[PDB]
Amino acid sequence: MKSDVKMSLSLPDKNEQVLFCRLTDEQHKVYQNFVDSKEVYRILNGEMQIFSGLIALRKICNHPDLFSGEEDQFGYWKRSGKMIVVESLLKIWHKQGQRVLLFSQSRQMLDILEVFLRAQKYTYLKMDGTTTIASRQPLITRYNEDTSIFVFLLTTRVGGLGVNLTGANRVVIYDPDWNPSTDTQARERAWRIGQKKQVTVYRLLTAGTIEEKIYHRQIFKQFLTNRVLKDPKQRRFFKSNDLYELFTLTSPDPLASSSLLAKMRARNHL
Amino acid sequence: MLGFLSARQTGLEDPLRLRRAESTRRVLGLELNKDRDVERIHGGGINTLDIEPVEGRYMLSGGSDGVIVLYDLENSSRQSYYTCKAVCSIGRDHPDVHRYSVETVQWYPHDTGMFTSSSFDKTLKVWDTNTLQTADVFNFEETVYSHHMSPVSTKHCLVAVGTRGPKVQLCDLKSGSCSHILQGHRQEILAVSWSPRYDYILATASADSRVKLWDVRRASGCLITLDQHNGKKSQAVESANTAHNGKVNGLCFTSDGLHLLTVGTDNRMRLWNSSNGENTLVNYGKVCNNSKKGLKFTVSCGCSSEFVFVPYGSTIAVYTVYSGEQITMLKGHYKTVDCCVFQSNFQELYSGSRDCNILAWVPSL
Repeated sequence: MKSDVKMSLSLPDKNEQVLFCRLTDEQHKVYQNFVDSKEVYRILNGEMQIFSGLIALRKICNHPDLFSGEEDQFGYWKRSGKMIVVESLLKIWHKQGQRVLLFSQSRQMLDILEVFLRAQKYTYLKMDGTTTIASRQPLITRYNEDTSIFVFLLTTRVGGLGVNLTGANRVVIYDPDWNPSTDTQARERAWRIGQKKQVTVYRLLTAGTIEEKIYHRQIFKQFLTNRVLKDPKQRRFFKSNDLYELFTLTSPDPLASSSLLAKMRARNHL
Repeated sequence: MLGFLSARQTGLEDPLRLRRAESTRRVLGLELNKDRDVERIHGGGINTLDIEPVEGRYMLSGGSDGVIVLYDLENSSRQSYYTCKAVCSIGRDHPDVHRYSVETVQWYPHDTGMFTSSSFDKTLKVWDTNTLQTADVFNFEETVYSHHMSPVSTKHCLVAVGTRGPKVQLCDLKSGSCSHILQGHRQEILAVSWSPRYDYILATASADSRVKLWDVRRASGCLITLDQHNGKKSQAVESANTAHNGKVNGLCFTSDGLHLLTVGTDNRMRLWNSSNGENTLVNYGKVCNNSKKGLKFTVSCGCSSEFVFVPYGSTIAVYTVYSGEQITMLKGHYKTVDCCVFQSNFQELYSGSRDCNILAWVPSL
C-alpha cells in the first residue's frame, strides 16, 4: 500500500472529502413520485427484476432524465442539485487556475456534463468508451502535457484502469457505483507518482436516497476487502442491515513443535 | 567376523564396513523374537506403525478400532525378556479418539512432541504428545487413506493427504490452510509419500493404476507419471502411463531417495527412478497384495545392501531392493499383514496385522 512506501517515495497530500448533496425540488418531486410508483412496489414484491428499479433510481438521483422539462433544455444544471454543487466547485477551482478531473459512472450523463461544460466557459476533454481507442493515449498525453485543458470528463470504466493523469489536481467522483473499486481507481488516477501537486477527492452523494445505500454497499464491500487484504481486525459495519429497503427517500432535516502447537492452539482458541 | 573386528582395529577397512556389513548380516538374521513382545491394546487390526525418526525409542500404532497406542521400545527392565509397554493411548474413552479406523499415524519429523493421525472418520488430527490433546483437526469431505509429513522439510510443514476423493490435499500445519489440492488423479489416492531427498517432491499413488510425482511448489501439475514400459506402449496420455495393472496401494522411497518402490494389486512391486520415473526393470517376482486400502511398507537404512520389507499376505517378504532377490519371508502372523516399520538403530522390524498383534523381528544372535 501507499503507506509503507510514502516516506520512501514522497507523494503529495491526498484528501477524501465527501459531500452529501441535497436533492432539488424538481429532483425531489420526481424521486418521491417514482419511489411511490407502482413499479417500485412491484419490484419490492419480486415480480420482476430489481435491476430496472435500481437503474431508474440511480438515474433520478443523477439527473431528472426520466422526464425532460428557453433555458430549461435537457441536461439543465439547475434542475439537479449535484450539478449545482459541481457548478460551485468548478467555479472556485477555475478561479484557482487548477485542473479538475470529473468522473461519472454513466456515459450518457457524461454527455449532459459535456453540454454543461459548453454552457460554462470550461475547456474540457471527454473520454469514454465511444471515443476511439487510437485517440486514447494521445488524448491522455495531451491533457497531461498542457494546462490549457481545465476539466477532463471521464467514464470510470475506461477512465480508471492504468491511465496516468497526474496533470489534474482536483478529483470529484460525481456518481457512486456498486463497486468500490471503480471509484477507488478513479480517484487514484491523479494521486500517483509524478503528481507534484496536492490533490483532493470529492465524493458527491445524495443524502437519504439510493446513492447513500449504494454507498453503504460499497463501504461494506471495502471493509470486506480490508478484512482479508490489509488486516483481519476490521471493525464490524454497524451502520446498516443492508436489506431491500433502499427504495426510500429520507432527505436531511525447523519449527520445534511447540511453536507449531502454540500457533495451533491460538488459532483454534478463537 | 573376527576378521571384521581385526580389520576395523588395524584400519585395513573403514569402520563403515563393519557397521554396514554387520547391519546387513543382522537384517538377514531377522527372526520372530519370542524374547520380545509388544503389549496388546488394539481391539482391532493394526493398520499403521511409526517409530519416531529421532532416537527411535517410541512407536505409534493405529488400530482398526480407532485407538492410537504409544509404545516404548526401550528395554528399561534389567531382564533380557521384556514387553514394549504402552506409554499412552488414545483409547475408547478419549474425547478426541477417532470414530473409525485409524489409517495412518506419523511422528512429526524433527521433534517427538507432536504427531498426526488420520482416520476413516475423514479427519486428520494433530496431537500434542505431552498433553495428548488434539492441537488441530482437519476435516475432509472423504475418508482418508493415508497422509504423510515430509521427513526433510525444515522449511514447509505440509501434510499430504490422500482420501477417496481424486484430489491430493496439502494441509499446512503452520497457519492451518487445508485448501491446496493437487489435481490429476482420477480415483482414490491410496498412498502419498514425500521424497526423503527433495523438500517439495511428493509421490502420490491412486487406484487408477497411476503414480504421479509432484513439485507442490509448482503450479503446473505433476512432474512425472510412472509408466511400466518406459514408452514401448506409448499413447497420448489420457489413460496410459499406468504404474501397475491394478490399484497402486503402496509407495516407499528408498533411503537415499533416489528410487521409488510401488506395490499394486497386480501383485507386483516395481522400482522407479525417482528423478525421471523410469522403470529400472527390477523383477521382485510376485508380491501378493490384495489390500483394498493403503499398504504400508518400508526399506532398510544403513546396511551394506538396501532391503525392502513388504507385507505378503500373512508374512513379511524381504527383498533386496536393487537386485530383487527375495531374502526370506518372515512367517509369524496369523492374518494378513498390514504394516511393517523398520528400526534403523538395531535392524529391528515391527509389523502389525489384522490379528491385533504387533510382532517384533530382531536379528538372531
